[PDB]
Order: sequence, then structure tokens, then C-alpha cells
Amino acid sequence: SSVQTAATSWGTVPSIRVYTANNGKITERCWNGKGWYTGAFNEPGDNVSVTSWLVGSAIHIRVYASTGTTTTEWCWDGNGWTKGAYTATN
Amino acid sequence: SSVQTAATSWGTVPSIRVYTANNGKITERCWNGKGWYTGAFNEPGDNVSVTSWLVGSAIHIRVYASTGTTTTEWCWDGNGWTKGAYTATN
Amino acid sequence: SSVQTAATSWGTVPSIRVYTANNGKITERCWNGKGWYTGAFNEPGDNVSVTSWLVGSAIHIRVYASTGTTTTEWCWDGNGWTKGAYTATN
Ligand SMILES: OC[C@@]1(O)OC[C@@H](O)[C@@H](O)[C@@H]1O
Ligand SMILES: OC[C@@]1(O)OC[C@@H](O)[C@@H](O)[C@@H]1O
Ligand SMILES: OC[C@@]1(O)OC[C@@H](O)[C@@H](O)[C@@H]1O
Repeated sequence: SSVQTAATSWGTVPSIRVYTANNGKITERCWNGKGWYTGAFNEPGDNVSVTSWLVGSAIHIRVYASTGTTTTEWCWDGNGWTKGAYTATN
Repeated sequence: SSVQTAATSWGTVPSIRVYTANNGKITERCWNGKGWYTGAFNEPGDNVSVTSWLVGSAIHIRVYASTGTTTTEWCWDGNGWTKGAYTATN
Repeated sequence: SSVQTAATSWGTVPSIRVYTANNGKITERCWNGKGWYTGAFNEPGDNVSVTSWLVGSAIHIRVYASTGTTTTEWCWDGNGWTKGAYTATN
């Protein structure tokens, strides 16, 4: 009956991204040290998890969105979100 | 029917913090390389997620606790837990 | 009615591990920069969370699997998964 969140962060400011799944809809709230705002991420899912890493000063993000037994990976690589190649025989 | 956990860690020992939401109550078990113990975190929530970063050797933690459509951020910055400024129009 | 995932990553390639709990069974899909494959992790749980850290170039992983009010820690330290010492009075 409650929403579910995943979070990642990078740097020392830091930057934060919080993802929230809500009735099959996943949104993103972001923080970069000046204020909270709403991010470009809007994707279907009943559950979400996230991890992130830095390549120099480039941020790369992977969000794992799941409806039922199917799980989809979304990749941020600085040029808008794109679908990843993840798979599973759940 | 089961409890839900989130975890973060830092350093090389390392330090670990595991957060558990249980019937709207969120507790914290901690590890610093000598034994598991119970942490100062005790907050209302049906769901939890966490991220953390280091500023030199200072640890900063952000825990995201959710009941229903409302989500609250708690900040550790070395001086006890305090409420953060996170928001969302869920 | 949906599966639940947790994710961690390390390095710059990077390496990714995605954990999925599905009807009390937790599996692992892995990525090391050449393709997605299925990992050695197969453990009972209705919920999962993960964190990881590096000691030089050695990866250490901690997965937190939960059925009901009981929560179990599994440790990867380069020599196969082993049970950890975590505890809680949930
Ligand atoms: O497209 C980006 C990608 O190749 O990055 C590495 C892994 O996250 C893959 O699942 C993903 O498809
Ligand atoms: O008070 C600490 C704070 O400013 O830190 C950065 C963000 O986590 C904010 O949501 C939070 O309120
Ligand atoms: O056996 C490995 C271990 O000691 O590593 C540190 C902590 O994760 C403990 O819970 C765990 O048992």
C-alpha cells in the first residue's frame, strides 16, 4: 500500500537521485547541491533498484524496473536514457 | 508478509549499515569491524532506501522512509539524525 | 505480484551484479563488460538488498536476504559465498 524508493549518489557535493515506483509508474527526483527538482526519468515499473559509477567526471546510471516477472534496464550515459541489454529467465 | 532492507557501506574495513522496515518501524544495525550493534536510527516507515558518501573521513548518510505516497529524507552528518528537505508530488 | 531487485557495481568497466527475489528464491545476473550471465548466487529469500566495496582490486559483497522477520547475510570474499554474522531482534 506504500511507494518504494531506490537511491544512488556520487561526488562530494554530492549529487543524489531518488527513484520512486508508484502504481506502475517510476519517477525521479534529483539533487545537485542547489535544490531538489524532477528528473527526465519516467518509466513503467512496479519495483525499482539503482546503481551508479563515475568515469572521470562522467556519470553513468543503471535503473532496474520490474513489472511482474519481467525486468528492464535503463541506462543514462550523459545522452538521455536508453534501454539496456539486461535479461533474466524469471 | 516479509521485512524489507536497504544497505550501504563505506571504507575498506568496511563500515556497514543495514536498515530494516518492519510494520511501519525502521531500525538500523551497524558494523564497524568489531561486532554488530544497534544504531541510533528509529523512524516511521513502511519502506526504506539508502545512499552514502564520504567527505574526507566524514560519513554522510541519507535514508528515504516512505508510508503510503509520502516520502521523508533523514540526514546523518556526524551530529545526530536530522530531517532533510526532500519532496515529491506522488 | 512483482519481483524485487537490488543492484551494486564497482570499477569503471564496470562490473554489475543484479539480485532478484522471486517466490522466496534469489538469483543473480552478472556483467563484467562482455555479456550478461548468471552468477553462483542462489539463496532463499522474499526480499534482498546489497552493498559492495573494493579492497585494492578484490571485490567483497554482502547480500541481505529476508523471509518474514528473519534476515540473513551472505558474504562473497573471492572464495565462494559464505554465511555472515549479521543479527537482529525483529
Ligand atoms: O547499453 C548499455 C549497456 O551495455 O551497459 C552495460 C550493461 O548495463 C548493459 O546491460 C547495457 O545494455
Ligand atoms: O539537510 C541536509 C540536506 O540539505 O542535504 C542535501 C539533501 O539531501 C537535502 O534533501 C537535505 O535536506
Ligand atoms: O564473515 C564475514 C563478516 O564477518 O564480514 C563482516 C560483516 O559483514 C559480518 O556480518 C560478516 O559475518
